[PDB]
Amino acid sequence: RKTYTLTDYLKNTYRLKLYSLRWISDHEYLYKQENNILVFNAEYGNSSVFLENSTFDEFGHSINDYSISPDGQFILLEYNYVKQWRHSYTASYDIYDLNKRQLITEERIPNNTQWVTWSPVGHKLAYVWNNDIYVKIEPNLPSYRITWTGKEDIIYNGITDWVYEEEVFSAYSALWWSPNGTFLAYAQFNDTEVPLIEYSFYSDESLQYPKTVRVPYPKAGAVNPTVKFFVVNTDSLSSVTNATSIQITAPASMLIGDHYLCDVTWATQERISLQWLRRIQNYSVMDICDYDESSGRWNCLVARQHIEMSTTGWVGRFRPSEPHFTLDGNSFYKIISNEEGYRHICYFQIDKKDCTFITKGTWEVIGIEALTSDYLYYISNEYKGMPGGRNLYKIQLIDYTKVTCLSCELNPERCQYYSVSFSKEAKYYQLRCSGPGLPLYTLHSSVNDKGLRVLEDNSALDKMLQNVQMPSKKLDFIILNETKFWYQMILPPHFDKSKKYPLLLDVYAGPCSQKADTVFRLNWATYLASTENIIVASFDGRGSGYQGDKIMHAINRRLGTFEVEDQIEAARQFSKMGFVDNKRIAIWGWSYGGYVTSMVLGSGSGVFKCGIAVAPVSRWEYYDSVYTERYMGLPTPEDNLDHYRNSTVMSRAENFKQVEYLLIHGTADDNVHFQQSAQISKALVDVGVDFQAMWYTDEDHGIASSTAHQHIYTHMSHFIKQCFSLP
Amino acid sequence: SRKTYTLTDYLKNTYRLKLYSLRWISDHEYLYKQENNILVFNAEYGNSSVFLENSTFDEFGHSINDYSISPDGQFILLEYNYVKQWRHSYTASYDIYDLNKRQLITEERIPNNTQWVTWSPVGHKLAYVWNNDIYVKIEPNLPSYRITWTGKEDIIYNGITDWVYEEEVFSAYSALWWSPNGTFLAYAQFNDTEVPLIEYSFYSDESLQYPKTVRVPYPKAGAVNPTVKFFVVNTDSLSSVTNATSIQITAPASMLIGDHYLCDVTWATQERISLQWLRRIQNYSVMDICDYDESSGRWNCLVARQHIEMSTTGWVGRFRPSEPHFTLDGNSFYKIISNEEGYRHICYFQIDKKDCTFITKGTWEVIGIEALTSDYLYYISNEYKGMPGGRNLYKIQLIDYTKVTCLSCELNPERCQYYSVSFSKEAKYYQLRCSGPGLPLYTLHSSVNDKGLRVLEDNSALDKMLQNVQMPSKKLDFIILNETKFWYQMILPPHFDKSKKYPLLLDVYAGPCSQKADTVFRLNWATYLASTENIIVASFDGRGSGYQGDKIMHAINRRLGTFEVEDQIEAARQFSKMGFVDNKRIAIWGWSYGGYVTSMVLGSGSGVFKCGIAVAPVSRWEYYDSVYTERYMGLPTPEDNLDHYRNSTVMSRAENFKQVEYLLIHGTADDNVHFQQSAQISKALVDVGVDFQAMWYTDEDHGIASSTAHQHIYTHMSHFIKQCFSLPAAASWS
Ligand SMILES: *[C@@H]1O[C@H](CO)[C@@H](O[C@@H]2O[C@H](CO)[C@@H](O[C@H]3O[C@H](CO[C@H]4O[C@H](CO)[C@@H](O)[C@H](O)[C@@H]4O)[C@@H](O)[C@H](O[C@H]4O[C@H](CO)[C@@H](O)[C@H](O)[C@@H]4O)[C@@H]3O)[C@H](O)[C@H]2NC(C)=O)[C@H](O)[C@H]1NC(C)=O
Ligand SMILES: NC[C@]1(c2cccc(Cl)c2)CC[C@H](N2CCCCC2=O)CC1
Ligand SMILES: NC[C@]1(c2cccc(Cl)c2)CC[C@H](N2CCCCC2=O)CC1
Ligand SMILES: *[C@@H]1O[C@H](CO)[C@@H](O)[C@H](O)[C@H]1NC(C)=O
Ligand SMILES: *[C@@H]1O[C@H](CO)[C@@H](O)[C@H](O)[C@H]1NC(C)=O
Ligand SMILES: *[C@@H]1O[C@H](CO)[C@@H](O)[C@H](O)[C@H]1NC(C)=O
Ligand SMILES: *[C@@H]1O[C@H](CO)[C@@H](O)[C@H](O)[C@H]1NC(C)=O
Ligand SMILES: *[C@@H]1O[C@H](CO)[C@@H](O)[C@H](O)[C@H]1NC(C)=O
Ligand SMILES: *[C@@H]1O[C@H](CO)[C@@H](O)[C@H](O)[C@H]1NC(C)=O
Ligand SMILES: *[C@@H]1O[C@H](CO)[C@@H](O)[C@H](O)[C@H]1NC(C)=O
Ligand SMILES: *[C@@H]1O[C@H](CO)[C@@H](O)[C@H](O)[C@H]1NC(C)=O
Ligand SMILES: *[C@@H]1O[C@H](CO)[C@@H](O)[C@H](O)[C@H]1NC(C)=O
Ligand SMILES: *[C@@H]1O[C@H](CO)[C@@H](O)[C@H](O)[C@H]1NC(C)=O
Ligand SMILES: *[C@@H]1O[C@H](CO)[C@@H](O)[C@H](O)[C@H]1NC(C)=O
Ligand SMILES: *[C@@H]1O[C@H](CO)[C@@H](O)[C@H](O)[C@H]1NC(C)=O
Repeated sequence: RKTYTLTDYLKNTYRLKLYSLRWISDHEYLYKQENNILVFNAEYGNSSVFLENSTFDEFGHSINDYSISPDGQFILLEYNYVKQWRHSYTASYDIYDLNKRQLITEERIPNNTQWVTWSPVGHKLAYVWNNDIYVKIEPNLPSYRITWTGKEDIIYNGITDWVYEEEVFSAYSALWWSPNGTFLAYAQFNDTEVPLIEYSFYSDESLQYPKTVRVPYPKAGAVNPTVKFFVVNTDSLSSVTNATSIQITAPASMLIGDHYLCDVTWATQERISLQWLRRIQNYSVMDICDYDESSGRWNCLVARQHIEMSTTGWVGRFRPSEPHFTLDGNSFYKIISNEEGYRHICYFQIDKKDCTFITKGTWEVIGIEALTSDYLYYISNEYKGMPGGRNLYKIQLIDYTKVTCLSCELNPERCQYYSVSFSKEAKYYQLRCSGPGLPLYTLHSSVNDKGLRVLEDNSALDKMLQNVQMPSKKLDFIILNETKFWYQMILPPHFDKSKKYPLLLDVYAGPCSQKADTVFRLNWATYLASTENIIVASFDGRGSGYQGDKIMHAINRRLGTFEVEDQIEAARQFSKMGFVDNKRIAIWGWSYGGYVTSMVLGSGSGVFKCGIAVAPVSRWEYYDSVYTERYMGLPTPEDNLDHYRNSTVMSRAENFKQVEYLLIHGTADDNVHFQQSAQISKALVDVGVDFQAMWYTDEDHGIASSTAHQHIYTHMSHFIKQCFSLP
Repeated sequence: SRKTYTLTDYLKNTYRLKLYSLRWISDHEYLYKQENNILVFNAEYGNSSVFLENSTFDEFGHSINDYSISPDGQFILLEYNYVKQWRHSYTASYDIYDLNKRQLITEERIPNNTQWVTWSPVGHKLAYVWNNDIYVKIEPNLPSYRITWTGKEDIIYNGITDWVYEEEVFSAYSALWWSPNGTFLAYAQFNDTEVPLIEYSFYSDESLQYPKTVRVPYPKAGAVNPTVKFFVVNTDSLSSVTNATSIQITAPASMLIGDHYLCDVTWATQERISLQWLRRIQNYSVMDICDYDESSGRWNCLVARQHIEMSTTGWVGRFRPSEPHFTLDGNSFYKIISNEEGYRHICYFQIDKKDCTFITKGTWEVIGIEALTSDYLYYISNEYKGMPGGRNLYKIQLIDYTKVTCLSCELNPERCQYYSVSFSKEAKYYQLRCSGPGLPLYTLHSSVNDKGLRVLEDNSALDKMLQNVQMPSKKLDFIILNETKFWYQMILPPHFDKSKKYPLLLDVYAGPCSQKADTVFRLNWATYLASTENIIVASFDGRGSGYQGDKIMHAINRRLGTFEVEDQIEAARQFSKMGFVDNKRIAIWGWSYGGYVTSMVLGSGSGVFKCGIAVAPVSRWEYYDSVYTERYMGLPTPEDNLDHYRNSTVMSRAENFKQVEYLLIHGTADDNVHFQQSAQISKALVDVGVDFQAMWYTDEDHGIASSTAHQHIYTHMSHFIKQCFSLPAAASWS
């Protein structure tokens, strides 16, 4: 048989099939098959054509995406997609009347639109163009301008700035419609005093002079953006007068200093909840605000405030959790770390500070997935005590002891990692199994949790992989100080414990990272194992997530310490296993993992022959405020400046003499600025250490254009193969 | 068997070349720094006296970078806080020490961040540039007279050059020219208002949180150019109560019709200044000869004293029109000019007559006019043994052109085939500086009968050292192509056996008027590769190279990236045909223009070269500066030479790099050949899916010349060449 080759990985030869559906009610979903949109009845599996592919055969633009209005009356068509940062982009939009069969030609959505969204019910539109908000009541009618303060790189109304996009909301959107669309809530960010990161963009060969890209980006300790929050009533908008936006100000506990808006969740038609986080991210407050029908204002009663703090670290995994409100809005369920530091579901009454934990144990809840009148549905890693597995559970709102695992025993050898998609009122759910075996998508009914049918079993891919010498995956743990620390290994085919193999350590090791899991992947590690016979291992030490706060907070204010030492120790335990070749152990990572690779290579352990750092952080003062400060505090003498200075890659330059190093970075990286790698190379040069390097002209943090992606993986394969003496 | 010349020897300067750097102070005395002391030497008898004691340099606290004693010897200017800018420019702090009063001047001090400073040619007047304006000090202790008030960073330059004139026109930061006796101060003013800026990131020390963007007015080929104006101020009529009057000398109408440049300033007498102007299309230039008018206070450049210089086959001059050497009365001058056969020879002109008389001729060229007296003109040429790569001093009777004497040819013919000279203030004495093929030799001579006075430095110390080292040898010879000689040089390993097949590295420049094949003795990276690694390091001078006539030099006019590239490939073919070269192991490397030719050669698909290294290469001519590029390429317009600008890019050759091993190196703060150039090569390589090796150098400029980066690049490059040539490595403890 043949092996899974680099070409197979770079050309996507063996494709993973998915079953991406969009729910449209509590009994029907839409499914895009052969470019045509089908509407499926969930109970009987019968289909009808919703939108036939030929409809737009004369549109004249390639359509990137689509979005049907909740009432199914109109379809929004996305084209001219232009990527900005990780989540952002701009686009052109066209509106089609699905009943009249007419494209909207007057009062259109402008070109270079930043964000657009339908109301949760009906067909109102809200959009952001030139950093201002606009609302369309009817797709054929002129838009009402909501904001007038919009200014590129300065004022953002209803869109996020670089740092909130990346670190807080993981989205460009800063617009939140009320459940029935009466109100439109939005945030406004002000970057006036945020310093700019400047870098050269070379563009096409014809560009005579390079362009300087300038982005407001706050590095650790710098002046941060300010935020304001507003609510406009879209039902009282006028063609003759400018819109009235009511401001909801942050509480006094937050107003005394630098802070962030970290969550927006509507509770009812007249009740909105907001979470605010201090710049020192171990203290947060939730305001529960109500609309006053008689005054037009929004009252956040001090009696409905909920405080959340951490004595051992920061609040939340990456931010405070979102609340899941009951229909009356008088109570909510929220993931909170308990007295033992394990993240569990807490039940709050809006007027009561103390909550009741409805789950418990030495395992964590990952997310609350659906809340109904009788049950709360959640994902957790409780099953077989495996932190790297995922399963759906349901718990009875009137009896916490009434827990049922809905996914645990459906296909236990194939499916140990699930995600779920519930119908509009949770009558049905799609289970998405993603490992250890081939992905499996199934449809279920919540009536009595019974399987309806298999949506996608990846039989086509299984037929293909039967003729390929595929690698296997081992998931196990080592015991350190009477604590379990899990690892995974991508093992070559026909693996023999009596033979010795080179080993590559694939690192992330960031706070709340998890690199040891039950997910099935087709990646670079598949090629290295299948073709090159390299063991590709990953380890979750101190600072990794989903195992409790004693493990996750262990690196609080001390990045570049325990998580680094634990990767070295892991490799020691691996080498001192009879199938590893101690002379050929390598380490690699991208992003935070690039940082840990570099720290490991500069540690003087003598364990690693060689390593690759792709776009690494080198010093924490160069990275953004929101992420860095969460774990490190402020880079001031009064706070944590001493550890900011003690945890640089540069300080370890002399030790790189003991290793072969490949340093890679994209020149247009807006995230981990090229500066970071430019500072590593200069430190290496200053102590006279030889190393290998590669820059990627105009590539960002992803190094993801078709040609650069192919080049980096080809270049890296050569480096590893030469290090491991492979032909 | 003895030890070899190692990379460490090259990087740590283990074997040092001694020099004898002297400064003439009269027609019979020179100054020389020995044991940090300033010694004054009598040229005739070789006796010395101490001018300034080594210890005097320590009564200031700070370290002195350089010094400059005033012509009359009454004062000493002391340079400190030296901060490098471009190739020639820098800023610094200055202190003046009164040699008669034996005290440091502390009042009306030369300001910090001074751009340029110079004494008058006679006496002790000072002229300086601070914040892009000119200032004059009549007496070191007296307040300075502000000459200009228009100075503005990156916009108006008064008496200093902008980036492009410093690099390509004057090879200096200075744009100040004192009259022979210091009565007048002439200066240029450059205006960069509409010149676009090259912007690049500077990272600085690790403590800098946000990188800084460096912005420099830099005109790329075809872009808007700086404008120039020229002025003369009389320093003897300066007033404390009124602003100074600067008289403007305007360019002629033949230049004013379009874009142009000021390309030379040479004083003829106390009251006569000459200027040369060049059109943006550098095949036409005009010399104005301007006299001072006592009846007006102005400078009249009579139309009848103009001198036109043009070229039908290329550009004017080697890199610019030559400088004139005027006779004492200022009524005649001697100037290097290309003749009818295209060989550069000395022409004699009358200031009022258009036709000149060639005083030298032959299939060889004059390199420079070195001194002119009442009876003799002294010059350097490559006439001897018909060797373009050799250099010798000659003298000629101004009264009989056939009466030529070689003053250096036969002093030490096996050791000395490459000379430079330094004449005393009225040419009574001269220092000869021999720089190859043997060890450098410095000797003192008297011009009265060309009598050899004494040996100043024979490098005996270094000879003693190199006797215990297995040194490589140097072969200088030629190949015949189309009945034309093309010279080459080869750094050959010690105990060189012609019966073996050695690997070969081709060390390239190949720029217009380049000369890489010569008789100079060098201690460099090529010495290590030959001595230790047993690699032959060859260099070839093909079409476009200088000092052999215009048929060779102009052959690449409007066609850079053609003949000079093909000729390097052909050279290597002839080298692999020589029998002692291993055809499977031929590499090519080069910096700057040589980086460009390396890249073009590697992308040619010839199959001759296994591997190559391009250090800071030009990749496309539109990315390089106007003055250099346009000289050979014309304008990048459809009407002019855009088609060849597009046809001569490295990027267009990306697919062919599949056949070779490539190392691309570039400094991130290179203000000259912008990192952009290499960033465009790597993107082209990536787009066609070609693998290659790369290395950037954080905050390093075009020289990659800081102690640590210099050591790193040469170490990294040695490893690349050794792996390409299958040569073994050596482990080290740490
Ligand atoms: C998957 O298959 C399902 C079952 O076949 C589909 O559901 C069926 O949909 C149709 C149309 O939406 C419904 O048809 C008519 O229902 C009543 C009569 O109901 C009785 O007969 C049905 C069979 O004809 C049975 O299935 C029922 O159980 C029941 O015994 C009629 O009175 C309706 O008429 C009204 O609407 C029509 C328009 O279609 C007008 O023309 C009439 O004048 C009148 O106003 C419907 O015609 C049927 O009820 C429904 N059955 C069930 C059990 O759901 C389902 O739509 C399909 N899903 C997809 C996505 O394809
Ligand atoms: N910018 C943060 C981060 C990163 C990238 C590059 C370098 C470094 Cl040091 C960090 C890590 C956390 C990520 N994140 C944030 C929201 C919750 C889910 C999640 O996974 C995003 C990418
Ligand atoms: N910028 C011009 C040049 C160069 C550097 C790098 C790349 C390229 Cl393409 C060209 C070549 C000519 C040199 N020069 C100019 C003054 C006269 C004497 C001389 O030797 C200087 C450096
Ligand atoms: C978008 O741009 C195109 C091309 O310039 C133009 O024809 C079109 O009308 C624009 N669309 C809108 C909604 O303005
Ligand atoms: C933005 O903040 C600046 C100060 O950083 C302030 O002057 C300005 O008024 C603010 N703008 C808005 C729209 O709030
Ligand atoms: C709305 O606000 C803008 C900006 O302040 C102003 O130009 C416009 O005239 C206002 N319109 C009305 C009706 O107030
Ligand atoms: C939406 O909610 C608002 C506020 O409670 C209410 O006034 C309105 O009637 C609701 N609309 C619908 C369609 O129920
Ligand atoms: C939050 O962190 C700061 C900085 O370490 C500290 O002063 C404060 O005590 C912390 N809060 C809690 C409740 O631990
Ligand atoms: C284990 O305990 C020892 C002793 O306290 C300590 O040095 C080490 O860092 C601890 N952590 C792990 C995970 O080994
Ligand atoms: C050299 O010696 C002569 C005496 O013959 C003397 O007059 C002269 O000044 C001396 N010069 C120096 C610089 O020592
Ligand atoms: C130059 O700088 C030094 C150090 O800052 C200062 O003491 C001195 O006064 C300056 N000199 C002048 C002439 O301004
Ligand atoms: C510089 O040139 C600009 C035109 O490009 C002109 O407006 C300006 O006055 C000039 N300045 C001087 C001092 O020549
Ligand atoms: C000299 O020129 C400057 C700038 O134009 C002016 O400020 C100053 O008053 C002038 N000096 C005299 C003495 O006229
Ligand atoms: C210097 O030259 C000027 C101009 O010809 C003249 O006026 C002056 O007297 C000369 N001085 C000396 C010392 O020769
Ligand atoms: C100068 O160069 C241009 C462009 O090659 C040419 O057409 C012109 O005839 C030349 N001019 C002179 C003065 O020889």
